[PDB]
Amino acid sequence: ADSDVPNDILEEQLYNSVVVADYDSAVEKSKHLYEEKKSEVITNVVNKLIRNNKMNCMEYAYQLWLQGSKDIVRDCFPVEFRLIFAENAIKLMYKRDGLALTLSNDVQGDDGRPAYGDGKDKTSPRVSWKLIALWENNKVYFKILNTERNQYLVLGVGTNWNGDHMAFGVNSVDSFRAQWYLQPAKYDNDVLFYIYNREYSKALTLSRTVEPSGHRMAWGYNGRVIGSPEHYAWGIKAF
Repeated sequence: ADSDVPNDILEEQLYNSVVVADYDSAVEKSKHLYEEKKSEVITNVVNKLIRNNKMNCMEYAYQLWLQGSKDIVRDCFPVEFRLIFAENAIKLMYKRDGLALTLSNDVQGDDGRPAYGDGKDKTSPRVSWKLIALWENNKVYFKILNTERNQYLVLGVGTNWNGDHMAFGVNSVDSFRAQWYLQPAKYDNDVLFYIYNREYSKALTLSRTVEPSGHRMAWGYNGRVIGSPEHYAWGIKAF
């Protein structure tokens, strides 16, 4: 009888449940709350996780999605979380510039197609991406597939003077350089995500330098990103 527990208390223990990464328990309490009509408990927990930039939010959503609770992700989480986990075509839009992430037309080096924010285009099939979930080591990571080119996003192994790594599309996952993790954030009314490389733990960002073409190169950033989602974070929209 969850009716007999204050709502504030129900929020807290689900939230604690997620933050300590106890996912069977969070999924179990969630299935029960939803059942008894208490969905706002869940929605409040989700908003708290997003505001506090809680990485465990992603594991939470993904577990809900795998464990027969697609209904919960759909109802208590912003539409982004359904696009991620249903693996729908998305666009990745960099909050600071409003630029859409894409791969270059021309294959440069073994490196594959340099990635960058497109100075103009937010509509062509070049800008469509898929995020493909995997569970390992009690965490959730994603491969980021560019759908037109069928190439995966990665951080090159070399650095520039500042320790930043270029981002490219390549044909092959051999390594953690092709896998990423997400941290949710709230800006204005947006749900935004910091997007981190699994090998280097650096955030995917767009350079401040505009190319002669109007494009800005995509890098893994050597420096602090958190606390600045309008500079470092990505919004996710349906393609």
